[PDB]
Amino acid sequence: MQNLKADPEELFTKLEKIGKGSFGEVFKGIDNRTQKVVAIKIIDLEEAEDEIEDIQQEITVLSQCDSPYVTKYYGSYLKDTKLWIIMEYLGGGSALDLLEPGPLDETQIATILREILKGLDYLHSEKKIHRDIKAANVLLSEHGEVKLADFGVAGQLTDTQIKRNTFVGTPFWMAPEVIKQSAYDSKADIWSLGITAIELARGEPPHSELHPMKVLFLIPKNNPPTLEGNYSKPLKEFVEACLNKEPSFRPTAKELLKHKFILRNAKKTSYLTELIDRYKRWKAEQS
Ligand SMILES: CCN(CC)CCNC(=O)c1c(C)[nH]c(/C=C2\C(=O)Nc3ccc(F)cc32)c1C
Ligand SMILES: [Cl-]
Ligand SMILES: [Cl-]
Repeated sequence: MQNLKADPEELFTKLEKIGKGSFGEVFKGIDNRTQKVVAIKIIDLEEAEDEIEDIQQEITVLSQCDSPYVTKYYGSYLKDTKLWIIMEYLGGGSALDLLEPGPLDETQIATILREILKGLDYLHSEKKIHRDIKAANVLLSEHGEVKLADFGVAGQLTDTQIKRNTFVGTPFWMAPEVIKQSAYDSKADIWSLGITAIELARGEPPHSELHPMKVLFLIPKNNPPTLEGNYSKPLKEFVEACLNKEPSFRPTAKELLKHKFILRNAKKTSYLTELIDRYKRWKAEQS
């Protein structure tokens, strides 16, 4: 909090609400010095209560990241009972949004996975673990650039704490060692990435129609999910590689960036604008 700032409205204009809202609400905004659009997450501190140390964690993590693959951080500003967390505006919405009109093709899947993997590689090299990897936290610019967002439950490894054990994340995407609250590390993100790959290919993660508390016992109990259906062998093998019950048998993000599925199928991020346009057309017609 030592770089906390004040009087945000002298540097930024707050515009309309655009969504939720991990810990608050997100507003569109303007940087009055550049006229670039920004996203402003606003947190009511007097009702914050329980989530206060998660809010603190998010700011800390964001302030420590400097990557094209992680939502850029402008700063946090105190205004009365409100905290403004000002971040990169990403006008293409989330990968989850972009799934709504229908299936992706494997070029789009590989392209999105590649950029997620670059983000994971960065975070894991900084001894950070995202711990909530899913399509909803993968955000895109209007021209298709891809970044990881929402660091409210991110973990930080240090020389004296080489593993985490906190029960956090979203049950469908959680690694088994996380559910068991075993000592875990960045390999937990690699499991979540595997589930996210299935989500991008099928539209939804495994068990998506069950109550989340059910999957809390299903995920450790069952064999790992596999990608079923008519998908290329490398995509299926990519998923299988990620979804190993034994975390040390999962590849690193660096290694997955050299996986045949990624190399054969990933193309320019700018082609993802086709997906953004598909969503805009679809949303405009939606009754
Ligand atoms: C047409 C509207 N759709 C539903 C009705 C899409 C709704 N969603 C939208 O409009 C939307 C857009 C275009 N950006 C954001 C949020 C963020 C953004 O830009 N950078 C961030 C960095 C961090 C973070 F935590 C959130 C954001 C939303 C909710
Ligand atoms: Cl944008
Ligand atoms: Cl098993």
